[PDB]
Amino acid sequence: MTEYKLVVVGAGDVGKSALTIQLIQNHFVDEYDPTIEDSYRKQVVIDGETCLLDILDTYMRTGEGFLCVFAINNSKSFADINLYREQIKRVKDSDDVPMVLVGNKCDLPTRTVDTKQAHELAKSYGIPFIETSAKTRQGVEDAFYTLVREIRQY
Ligand SMILES: Nc1nc2c(ncn2[C@@H]2O[C@H](COP(=O)(O)OP(=O)(O)NP(=O)(O)O)[C@@H](O)[C@H]2O)c(=O)[nH]1
Ligand SMILES: [Mg+2]
Repeated sequence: MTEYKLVVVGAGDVGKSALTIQLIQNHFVDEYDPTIEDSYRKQVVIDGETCLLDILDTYMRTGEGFLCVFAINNSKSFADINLYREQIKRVKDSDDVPMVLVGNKCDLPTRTVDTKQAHELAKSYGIPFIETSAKTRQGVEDAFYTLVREIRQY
């Protein structure tokens, strides 16, 4: 089965680890839980085609698709997205790389990132935007499956 090398990036504490651990282990994780592990591999079926997700929970040169994650309660994490995107562009030597913008922690009752700004940022990039919660599992499978679809269409 084809392997898809997925890389999860974004500012500190945005939920990169917790997004991946929710997908794999069906558990919302916090600081009292281990988030040391490098990579996670998981057999899935996406669009009736089996595949293996090889997920690196942050070298990036080999990655085939990237989740750029910010937290909707951390404006600086959203401002920093452009920095991660430019980093990925540099190491992949490409203006366009399979990539999904993830606004995580969408369970929280409050927020500091205007959602309309997130849609427009992603539109300027030409990439999907997905709102996720590692806590409730909202958007989690969609974020990763959407990235795989982006890679297949590259
Ligand atoms: N409410 C809420 N809290 C979340 C969500 N995702 C992560 N958190 C919380 O945010 C904190 C950071 O989570 P973590 O997964 O370690 O983020 P990280 O980006 O991997 N951090 P690091 O860059 O240091 O590895 C933890 O307390 C975690 O429980 C979410 O979707 N909703
Ligand atoms: Mg982490």
